[PDB]
Amino acid sequence: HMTQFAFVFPGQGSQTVGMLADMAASYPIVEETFAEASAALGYDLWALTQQGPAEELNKTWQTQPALLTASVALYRVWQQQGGKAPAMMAGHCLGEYSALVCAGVIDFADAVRLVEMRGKFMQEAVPEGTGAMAAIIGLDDASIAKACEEAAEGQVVSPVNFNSPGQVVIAGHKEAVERAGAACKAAGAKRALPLPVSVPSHCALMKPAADKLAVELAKITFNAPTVPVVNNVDVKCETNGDAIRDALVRQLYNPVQWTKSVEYMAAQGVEHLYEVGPGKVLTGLTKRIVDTLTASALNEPSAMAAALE
Amino acid sequence: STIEERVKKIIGEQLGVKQEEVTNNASFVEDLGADSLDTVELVMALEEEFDTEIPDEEAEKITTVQAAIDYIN
Ligand SMILES: *CC(=O)NCCNC(=O)CCNC(=O)[C@H](O)C(C)(C)COP(*)(=O)O
Repeated sequence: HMTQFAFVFPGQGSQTVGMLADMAASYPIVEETFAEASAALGYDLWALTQQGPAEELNKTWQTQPALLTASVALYRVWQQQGGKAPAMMAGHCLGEYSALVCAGVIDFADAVRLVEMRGKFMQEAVPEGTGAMAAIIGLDDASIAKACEEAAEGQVVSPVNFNSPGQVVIAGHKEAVERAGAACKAAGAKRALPLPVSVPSHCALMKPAADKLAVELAKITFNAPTVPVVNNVDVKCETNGDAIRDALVRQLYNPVQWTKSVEYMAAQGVEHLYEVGPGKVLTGLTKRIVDTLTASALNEPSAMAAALE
Repeated sequence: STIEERVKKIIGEQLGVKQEEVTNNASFVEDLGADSLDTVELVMALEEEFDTEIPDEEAEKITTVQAAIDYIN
């Protein structure tokens, strides 16, 4: 009972061809979890994650169930080997769905179908090749908002993810994103890095997609969470079904408050964040938000073993 | 200043960290707080000081202070 920890769940952009291959080879429950997802989706999700190509893995209505299933499989490895539940959970963007499954709010197969539809609604609202997301590194929030306002030119572009001090993600129309990134660099930003996502999440272009998502979420049972989950849009731990549904709807077209979410967990006494998903994106953010927090990833078998001991 | 001391200083400079925290077993991400952009810059800065050109197949293996020390030898 010594060190309090949370589980954090990554979102779109963290997928890679071949992710979780070592974990699956050690733990049969990984591929059993993908077989459940695959039955709900009508195709073999494990093969897509392992063979690709990256062009297919990067299409958002396939990206989202792939990442969700990867995170749920890692949580099932943890629990199967006797790991205890975390003190709280927070999911980054699509990761909020993975946290809600692991907390017992949404049934796993329901969630798999739900995030496939969410990707389809998002792609419908902003078609393939027309939107973009970019990570602006090392520039104050006043300047980025000014760069975005001046670069719109009748299009949409705005800051959507407050990921850390010194990292804000912007999103909107592809050409608007390029003009805003150039102006950010011209204003003193260290980098304007394009991200491997096929839709611009959390910007106003997603508002019609959120209207359709509200109707789909109404058709799904929500249970009371067994572990507190901090949501992205309000930085709140909701328990009622209607509150959680509304926060998912609003997440699609409002900013993700990841900095404030990690501050809140630390203020509740969390000392270590484990990243439950592929890649190390959330781990790389943690110390820039709260210098006294530590973080690590649970996507390799050796890391899993060391954390369980 | 030997190779190991020069590798340790650069890591401390790049990552903004006190020399006592740059221990031989620290990893850049989980212990010294680097992200994936900081590690690419750290590898570049190592190529600068030691006039080597690290092929990015084995730059991706340089994840700890000791891995960098051992590569520069
Ligand atoms: C949740 C969401 O909106 N996902 C799509 C947008 N991507 C992000 O918000 C995260 C962007 N930041 C990163 O991907 C990494 O921090 C960097 C900048 C690419 C460095 O990567 P490295 O630590 O692996």
